[PDB]
Amino acid sequence: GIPKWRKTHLTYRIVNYTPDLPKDAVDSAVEKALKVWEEVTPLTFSRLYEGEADIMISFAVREHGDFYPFDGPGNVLAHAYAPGPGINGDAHFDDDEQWTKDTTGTNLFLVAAHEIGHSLGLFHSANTEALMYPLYHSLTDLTRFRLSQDDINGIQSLYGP
Ligand SMILES: N#Cc1ccc(-c2ccc(OCCC(=O)NO)cc2)cc1
Ligand SMILES: [Ca+2]
Ligand SMILES: [Ca+2]
Ligand SMILES: [Zn+2]
Ligand SMILES: [Zn+2]
Repeated sequence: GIPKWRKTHLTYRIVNYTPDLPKDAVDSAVEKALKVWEEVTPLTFSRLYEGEADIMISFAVREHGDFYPFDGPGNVLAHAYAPGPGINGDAHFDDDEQWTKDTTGTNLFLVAAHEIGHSLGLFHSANTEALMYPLYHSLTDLTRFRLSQDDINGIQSLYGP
């Protein structure tokens, strides 16, 4: 049990969107990913807009010169930060892509959950069922979407024993 600077309560701000799908696809994705860890660990969060919350989810168009420029439908889908004094819980999404919620391309629901897991304080796992797997695993079977002992131990180290 050792979370972000020992803080149990984290705030998140939506500063990203999707040019292809409705706002429910992006806003609810951030919250579902954010609360997917709430449904697994006793973490407390709040969604606001002030200026900059603990976790800042922003969009990144082709002018993405902070790590990698736009690649289009390329494997590079997004990047996030976590153990930092400023970049604490901050991520970016490739706006120039097909963001879907039904694995029809770039599943932002799955990617966001993976990015939120990162920002919360986790890296990459090894199990194929793990939400933090370092390789694209777009599965049409959304009924099998779950957490596994692999990623579980990771989030457990953050907010658990
Ligand atoms: N169940 C399940 C499950 C579902 C999806 C993934 C999945 C998809 C794309 C990814 O792309 C973003 C690149 C990255 O690693 N960023 O930090 C990484 C992970 C894994 C497991
Ligand atoms: Ca891409
Ligand atoms: Ca931040
Ligand atoms: Zn970036
Ligand atoms: Zn990752």
